[PDB]
Amino acid sequence: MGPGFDFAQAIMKKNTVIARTEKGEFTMLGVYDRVAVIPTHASVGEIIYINDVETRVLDACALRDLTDTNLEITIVKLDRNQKFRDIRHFLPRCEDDYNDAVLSVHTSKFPNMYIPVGQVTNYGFLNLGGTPTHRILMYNFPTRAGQCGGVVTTTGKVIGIHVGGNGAQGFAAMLLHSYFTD
Ligand SMILES: CNc1ccccc1S(C)(=O)=O
Repeated sequence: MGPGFDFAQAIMKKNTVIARTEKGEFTMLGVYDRVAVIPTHASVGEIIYINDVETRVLDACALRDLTDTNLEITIVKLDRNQKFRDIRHFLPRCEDDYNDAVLSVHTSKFPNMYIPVGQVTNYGFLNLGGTPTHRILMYNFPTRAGQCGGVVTTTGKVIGIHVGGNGAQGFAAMLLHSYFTD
């Protein structure tokens, strides 16, 4: 409807796949080459389904900060025959707050879904499903089940992936450029 939705759509149409694990269907953001991200609670194993195609997982790393605290991001390298468009230049370098974000989801259940979530706070610490978690972004939107892995963007930046909510607020794990240096 506006330039926020324009940038979100541009990311969704080229840099997302539908990922299916034994824990459900997730929006999955492809970042560069065959490297993608997904919430760690997706529990990626040796095989994952990508757009309903059986795909070998070449590597999967559940990220933690240097305090050894959960970040709720898993970086997956996929045995896919095609590279993602490289979007690492849209990732923030530092932890920050943002104005006017969009949460975008694409699954069987929620195709072509875009939500204007408004202001995004650097929330920091969250007890997420009982697990201490750092680098959390918060937005005042009542997100539900089905949105995990959704991409959080501003104009020009990809800032996070949706990992949970409390019925009133939604929570995203930060994406930082430093996670994807090769
Ligand atoms: C994904 N949530 C959803 C889905 C269908 C209808 C309404 C909603 S909402 C975000 O407005 O509570």
